[PDB]
Amino acid sequence: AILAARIAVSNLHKETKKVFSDVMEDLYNYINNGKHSPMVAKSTLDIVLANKDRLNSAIIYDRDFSYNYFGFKTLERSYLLKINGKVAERPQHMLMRVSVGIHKEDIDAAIETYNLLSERWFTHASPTLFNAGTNRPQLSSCFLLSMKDDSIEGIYDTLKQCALISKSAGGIGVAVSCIRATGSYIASNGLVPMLRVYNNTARYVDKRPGAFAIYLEPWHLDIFEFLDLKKNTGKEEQRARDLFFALWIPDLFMKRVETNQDWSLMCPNECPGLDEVWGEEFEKLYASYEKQGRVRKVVKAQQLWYAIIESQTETGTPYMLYKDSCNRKSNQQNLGTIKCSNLCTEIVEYTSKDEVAVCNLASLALNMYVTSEHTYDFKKLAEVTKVVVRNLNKIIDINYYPVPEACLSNKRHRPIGIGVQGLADAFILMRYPFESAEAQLLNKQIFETIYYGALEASCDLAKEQGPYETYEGSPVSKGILQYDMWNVTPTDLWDWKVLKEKIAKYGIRNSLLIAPMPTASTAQILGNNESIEPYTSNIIVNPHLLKDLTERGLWEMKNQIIACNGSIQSIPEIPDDLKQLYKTVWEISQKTVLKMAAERGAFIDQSQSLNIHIAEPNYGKLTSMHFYGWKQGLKTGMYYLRTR
Ligand SMILES: C[C@H](c1cccc2c1CCC2)[C@H](NS(=O)(=O)c1ccc(Cl)cc1C(N)=O)c1n[nH]c(=O)o1
Ligand SMILES: Cc1cn([C@H]2C[C@H](O)[C@@H](COP(=O)(O)OP(=O)(O)OP(=O)(O)O)O2)c(=O)[nH]c1=O
Ligand SMILES: [Mg+2]
Repeated sequence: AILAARIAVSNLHKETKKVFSDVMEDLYNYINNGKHSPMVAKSTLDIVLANKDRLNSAIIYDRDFSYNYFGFKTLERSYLLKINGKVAERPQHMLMRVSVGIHKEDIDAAIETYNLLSERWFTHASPTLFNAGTNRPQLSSCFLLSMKDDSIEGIYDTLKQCALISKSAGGIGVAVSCIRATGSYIASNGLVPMLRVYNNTARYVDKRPGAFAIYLEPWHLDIFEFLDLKKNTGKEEQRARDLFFALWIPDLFMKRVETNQDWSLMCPNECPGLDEVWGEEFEKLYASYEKQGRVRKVVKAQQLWYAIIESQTETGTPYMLYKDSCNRKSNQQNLGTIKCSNLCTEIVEYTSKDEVAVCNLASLALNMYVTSEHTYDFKKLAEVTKVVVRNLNKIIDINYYPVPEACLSNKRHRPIGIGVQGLADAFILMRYPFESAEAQLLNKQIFETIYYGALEASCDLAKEQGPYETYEGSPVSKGILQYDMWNVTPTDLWDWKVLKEKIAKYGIRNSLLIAPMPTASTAQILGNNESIEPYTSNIIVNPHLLKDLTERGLWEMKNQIIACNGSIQSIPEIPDDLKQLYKTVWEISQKTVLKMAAERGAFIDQSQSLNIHIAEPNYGKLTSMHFYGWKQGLKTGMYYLRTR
């Protein structure tokens, strides 16, 4: 497979022009019909030709050879622009296009970005990679919204918003608690038939079928029916299988589950405003409605708990979000109550009828900052973060917004989401088992570093461009950073005092900064394990384990690993230090996974797309897992449940 990739990359170089500007000209002048349909933007081309000598000479075509086989084949499929079904763009062409698309006339910045991207220190999000240096550059990854109104008018205005966004390659998170339930007066069919409309809309507007995550609060009267919608067994009229499901969960629910108290299901039209308040304020409003008997049904909290867990055991959903933790520990709390997260559970941004929140995303490749000394290069990590911040910050200003509420929101608050990939690789390269105390300090210190670098850059930008419009009155404005909100003290690695002085002086440019996304595609391209996830299995054979065994002349063996679905724990010849290092996710404590998410979480001002891998799950296991996560203060307690 090593040789296979070289052949493939070579073949592509043979079948492509070498000069970057020639490929940019071909792409612009592209003609179908016989209509001039440019595959790149006029502005970008005008700039590329104006700086063609420096831009064409900046590019290092040997870097195309760094891509592994499957990563390279992913690129050809989706990321390299095609003329007439044939690839015109080399990967380096695409990165420079991306680089110039973001940085425009600033050639020094564009080449700085080019070099960082082609050496794979970090990557931008797929939509950026697709559309940067193009007409209608939709570079932002996903979106969040609230139902406009509890009316056919608002419901259908929101459906159109979703259709327009989904057509322009956006994933969606949708808050739907404010919509009235089944059997309810109109001066109502309720939620399930409304969601069927959204479901068919996702199918209709792709090619990848539209990706809509539906967020419901567990007090909603339709909650039990919500939980059935993803089940592969039922009547077509009672189901919606192309949608994705999330619960937006108050502390009060979990408290009453824990104490085996009653739980009241309410109609939002009768019991308004529950999604516009959080914590104590919610608990007062909710209690007060119970005491007014504005309550459509009463169940044991534990009966709803069981149905939540039944649902997850069957489908792996719903996603578990902790509303109160999300709102309490958000720099956006000055804007009002946050009603949902997004498609991937990592983004925690404010929505209103006027505002559709946007996810501007990138990921740092944590593998790259380990030295041959087996030391982590935190300084370099922070330097690259600063660049990504400047890049994402520019993306807000150049992005083509599919609805104007997305534009108003992103410009008002300027949130970004910087993530990571290769966490499990960085541990392996430092010789630290994922669960080890050593991995645990490094986990902490990586995200401390990321958050520090991010803030510094965002502060530098605020010095230059002034603070974001809603900055005054946010927790950061009063000297409160994310770790403060968790009552955590950082390690001695970075000087926060110095940073907090700069922030107090100048402000910051971005309301939020950090959000570890799934990195499902880009991780594969770059040859790293996905996001913050443990090593999923040891089989191609894993390149670090392969290398380690080869070096010890312990490389039959590919076949025994296949025999055990990727474990090397049974195999007797492999020494115990390597076994610890290459435990698969199924041999790794999820309690420790959750603890590590919480520990990082103190330096994550958004949230994390945290999957949970339980091999043989049952009711108690999932109950323990959820309550542990919730009690740790996690914003996202679970993205997908994954099982063996
Ligand atoms: C469900 C349970 C669990 C998860 C999260 C929090 C808590 C628990 C039990 C107490 C609190 C979880 N059990 S488990 O998932 O079945 C499991 C146990 C040990 C190992 Cl090595 C692997 C696995 C696995 N991935 O499949 C767990 N992680 N750590 C632990 O002690 O139990
Ligand atoms: C008209 C109609 C509304 N609905 C739902 C959508 C909304 O959740 C809710 C309200 O729809 P509306 O369009 O607001 O109906 P309305 O204006 O008559 O009601 P009110 O004066 O009480 O506001 O009812 C249906 O499910 N089926 C229907 O045929
Ligand atoms: Mg109405």
